[PDB]
Amino acid sequence: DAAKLLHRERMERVTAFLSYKKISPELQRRILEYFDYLWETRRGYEEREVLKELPHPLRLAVAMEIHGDVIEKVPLFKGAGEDFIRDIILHLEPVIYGPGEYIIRAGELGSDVYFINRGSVEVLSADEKTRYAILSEGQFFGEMALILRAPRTATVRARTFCDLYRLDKETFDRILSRYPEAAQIQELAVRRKEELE
Amino acid sequence: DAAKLLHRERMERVTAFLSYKKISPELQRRILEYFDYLWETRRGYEEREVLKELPHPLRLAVAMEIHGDVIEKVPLFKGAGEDFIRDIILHLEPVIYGPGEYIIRAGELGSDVYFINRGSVEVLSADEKTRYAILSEGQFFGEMALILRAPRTATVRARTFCDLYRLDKETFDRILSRYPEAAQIQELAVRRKEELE
Amino acid sequence: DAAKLLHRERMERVTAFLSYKKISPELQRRILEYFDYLWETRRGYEEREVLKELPHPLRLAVAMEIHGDVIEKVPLFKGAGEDFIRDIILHLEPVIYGPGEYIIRAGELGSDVYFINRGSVEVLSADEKTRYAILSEGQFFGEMALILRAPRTATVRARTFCDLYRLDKETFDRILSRYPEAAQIQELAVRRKEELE
Amino acid sequence: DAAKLLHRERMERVTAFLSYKKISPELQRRILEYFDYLWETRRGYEEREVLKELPHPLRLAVAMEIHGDVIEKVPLFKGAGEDFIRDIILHLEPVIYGPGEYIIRAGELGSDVYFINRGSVEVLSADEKTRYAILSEGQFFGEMALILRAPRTATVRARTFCDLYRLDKETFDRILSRYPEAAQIQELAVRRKEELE
Ligand SMILES: Nc1ncnc2c1ncn2[C@@H]1O[C@@H]2COP(=O)(O)O[C@H]2[C@H]1O
Ligand SMILES: Nc1ncnc2c1ncn2[C@@H]1O[C@@H]2COP(=O)(O)O[C@H]2[C@H]1O
Ligand SMILES: Nc1ncnc2c1ncn2[C@@H]1O[C@@H]2COP(=O)(O)O[C@H]2[C@H]1O
Ligand SMILES: Nc1ncnc2c1ncn2[C@@H]1O[C@@H]2COP(=O)(O)O[C@H]2[C@H]1O
Repeated sequence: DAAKLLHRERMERVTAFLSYKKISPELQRRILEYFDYLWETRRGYEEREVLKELPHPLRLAVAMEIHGDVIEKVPLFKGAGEDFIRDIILHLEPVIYGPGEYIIRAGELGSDVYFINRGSVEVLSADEKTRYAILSEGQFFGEMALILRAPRTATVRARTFCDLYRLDKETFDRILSRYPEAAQIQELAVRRKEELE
Repeated sequence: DAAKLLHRERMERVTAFLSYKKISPELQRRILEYFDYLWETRRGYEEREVLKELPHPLRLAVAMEIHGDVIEKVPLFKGAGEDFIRDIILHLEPVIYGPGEYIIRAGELGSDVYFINRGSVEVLSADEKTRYAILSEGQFFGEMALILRAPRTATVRARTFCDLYRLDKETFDRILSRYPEAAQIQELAVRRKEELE
Repeated sequence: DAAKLLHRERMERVTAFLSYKKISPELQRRILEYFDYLWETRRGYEEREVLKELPHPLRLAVAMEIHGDVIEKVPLFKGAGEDFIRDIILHLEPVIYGPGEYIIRAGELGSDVYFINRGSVEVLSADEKTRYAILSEGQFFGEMALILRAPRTATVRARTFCDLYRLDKETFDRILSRYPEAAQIQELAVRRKEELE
Repeated sequence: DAAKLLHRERMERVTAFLSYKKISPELQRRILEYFDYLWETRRGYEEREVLKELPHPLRLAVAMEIHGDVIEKVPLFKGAGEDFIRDIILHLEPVIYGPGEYIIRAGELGSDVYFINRGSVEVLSADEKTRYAILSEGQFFGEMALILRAPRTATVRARTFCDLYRLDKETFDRILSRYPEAAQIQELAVRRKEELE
């Protein structure tokens, strides 16, 4: 288990540096709990570095197996066929957020869409006084900024540690075009736009 | 033979990770047979990394010797002279496909052209019910999308393990311009377009 | 303290090379004093490399703590709120200059703005006969080239070793737009433009 | 002298690979003599890697000292002042050619200009039947393609091992603009254009 050692090693570097920079213990704690969640959910492997010298059609086969969980637990990504999956599975970037961390701020102009695989997030207004929803596994958000061609309509914060998949606006728009049910999503963006005014 | 050890080492990393990600044995097997074909055809060397700090005119001399096999076994790349070779030999990127793997899908908009050095590939239709050809060493494909200014006219799958050379659309168009026999290829793209309708 | 060893190691490489290239002792001395200031002010850590695999919202939290000193000692960056900080704190690049080194030359077309955290700099004319100011901790310069849409109005040299933060023109213009007090700065650029003619 | 060992090490990798790829002994020999010239002229240091983490104004001071030889031995780069040097010294990229190697081919569209620091080169016509000149230390070539806004007017081959400095077209055009004597060069491009027809 030099992995576990390497893991605890490749964080004391950060830890030593941050101790030297005299950061607060609250922040320091957030760093540690991240690295713990990082270890327990990924076991020291780095999907990028380990799969880099793989040919594209193998990178594609691995992705459909190891990142299939997202695709099976999104209840409108069935009847979609393996062609739709094919164009999307390599453009799902896994990102990790911690509890309290902002993923989207309302007014922003991003168009990236996030698919939740683990954890739960808050959908809030600008003043953060209103909680429009709680989204979790098999759900997604950040889809409205493109369908409605509008800025981000709401703020999204993490409640827990979240395993998310980020989809770039470019891949997103290409999907809607080439794969119209792109309208059950649009029929979801609307009902959210409705319950927002 | 730390090379052979390094080789078997720089794959157990992938193997351990994929075992942990709980991939299927069929996929796992495809990974292993790739790395075996990779070892036997390349012996652990990485042409990119080993030749990187070489000056351009040496990179050019090595390429004509070690990637000459392609150029000698393509029976319309003779009478082409060493000037035509010169502008093409560094833009032939070696890629590896496995049996069953799609290289080109019909309808796609790529313009990259592939030259076969080893193995054999299938030329299929969209429904894959029709097999227009079997191409192997000294043959090439993906040339029609540019000459005809059309999308990919057919699907190309590997039958075996294939050593291919990818040529970018940019280098391809520049070649046709500056080196017209660019027409025996065009007279090949036509006869294929004919036997396709 | 292999750090201190590594540090003294990762400079003898430069030192050996420069000794071999037969550089002057004055220059050689400037190299050594830089590496000393580099060690004493940073203790061998490399903020880029150590924080690279951190998620964005953590990179953001660390930055506000460890690069907060700049933001607290700039007496017009209060009442600015944590939203203004948020969009700026990751676009402050720390750079080091040595005594005598030119940071800005008049006539140049850069728009980057520099915020001083440590040390002192000279504001000079083209002929360098005139010293318009001495700027130090909590002050900044290079702001006039954008507000006035003019080339650099003056030459800026370091008097001492300076810890500066560079802000790109792109982030700078975005700040002025979205955060108008952008006018107490403009009311500072003017009074400098006045006392310059 | 692990340097000399590292040097002989970081070439047997190339040597082993090329032996395995079954290259010709003539080519193999050209590789060895390059690496020898590389060792004797650079002693295993890599100016890029060794100076990378240096601040710009130090990279600038070192360059004027270690790459000053070029600037002092070009007899029309005096009376040029340290401002002209300043904008050029970091845009001189050192490249190495071997005897027989083409640096420029006539008809080509490059605009890069080469300054000779060591060795000698041939200026030839397309048919290579004519030798317009022999250029060596303190001389330069490739300047006519930009001044005359024409393609390369002649072929340039190395006679010996040459230490050259490459200047990009972008830096070149900027120099001519901001530093007109840009005309003693133009008065050199003309006399060459004359003695060429
Ligand atoms: N009523 C709602 N219920 C659930 N999610 C919502 C609601 N309103 C907005 N959102 C999500 O909040 C997101 C903020 O960014 P977008 O506008 O790109 O996309 C928005 C939706 O994904
Ligand atoms: N009848 C055919 N015989 C052989 N190869 C073919 C035939 N039809 C199409 N192809 C190849 O299939 C390729 C699919 O992509 P392209 O259109 O770029 O180029 C096409 C040809 O190279
Ligand atoms: N009178 C002055 N007092 C202080 N700083 C000055 C004065 N004049 C010019 N400067 C600084 O010199 C800088 C040179 O570059 P800029 O024009 O971008 O911005 C200018 C100001 O920051
Ligand atoms: N008569 C000549 N004497 C010396 N150098 C020459 C002569 N003719 C051409 N050259 C060099 O050959 C070069 C080929 O490329 P360029 O046109 O950019 O610039 C040209 C000159 O530098």
